[PDB]
Amino acid sequence: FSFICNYFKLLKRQGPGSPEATRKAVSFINELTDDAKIADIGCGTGGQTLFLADYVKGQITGIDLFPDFIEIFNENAVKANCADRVKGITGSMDNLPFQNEELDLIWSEGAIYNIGFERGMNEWSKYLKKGGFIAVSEASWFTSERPAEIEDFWMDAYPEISVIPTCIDKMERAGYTPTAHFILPENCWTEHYFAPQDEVRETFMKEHAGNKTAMDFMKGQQYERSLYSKYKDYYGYVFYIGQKR
Ligand SMILES: C[S@@+](CC[C@H](N)C(=O)[O-])C[C@H]1O[C@@H](n2cnc3c(N)ncnc32)[C@H](O)[C@@H]1O
Repeated sequence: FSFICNYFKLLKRQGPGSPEATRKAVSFINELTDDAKIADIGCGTGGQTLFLADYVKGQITGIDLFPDFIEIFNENAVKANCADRVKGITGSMDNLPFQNEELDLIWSEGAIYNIGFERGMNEWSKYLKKGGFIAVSEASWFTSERPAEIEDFWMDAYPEISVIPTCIDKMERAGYTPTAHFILPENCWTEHYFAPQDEVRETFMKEHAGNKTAMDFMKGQQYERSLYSKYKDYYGYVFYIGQKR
């Protein structure tokens, strides 16, 4: 996970999503005030953080591991006239710089997988006020059994990938009222995640054409689309919205 970041820092989104998905997740939380405190964990370049910026009031704080991403985050915050309430800082997902019950809303798209769904649900709770909301998108199964090929890919990539019923079950455990959940539209993958990867494929494939590692990675990125186009009926990203009791 080194040069890879120099690939993703180009893209406007490092994970599947769309302005519609973020906006729909927002429709399930309570209205916020300019004095609210928001946190987008695993924000990345901040592609979805800015969408969220137009959908809710409050001070948003994006947190990512890689400083190169955070660097672009603020770059965009300033180019959007909202550097005042939209600020990105480098940090970790398993050790957040938040006081207990300081946050009104915890956001996270295609990043919870880094520390485990259940673990994140419980560990992040601490930082949320009573009645506060948490909204995260996560890859999940849509059926009870799927094809071998696709099953392998995930069980190896992310072992905690479970069916939707199981995730919601983990939400109650962590003390969350399972407000809602919805599968992410197919365009979130193809239009907003894959299609943009073609805009920067050639410029890239040139700089690393002779590198074995870089090639196996590129083939990996192309293998994901192949898998999605072939098993878009068995898995995908699911948005989970809950309210801390
Ligand atoms: C799939 S990307 C999604 C980025 C952004 N949420 C989006 O949807 O466009 C995963 C993000 O999690 C970040 N990340 C990985 N490990 C992390 C950690 N330990 N703490 C915080 N962020 C982390 C990665 O750097 C990356 O920005």
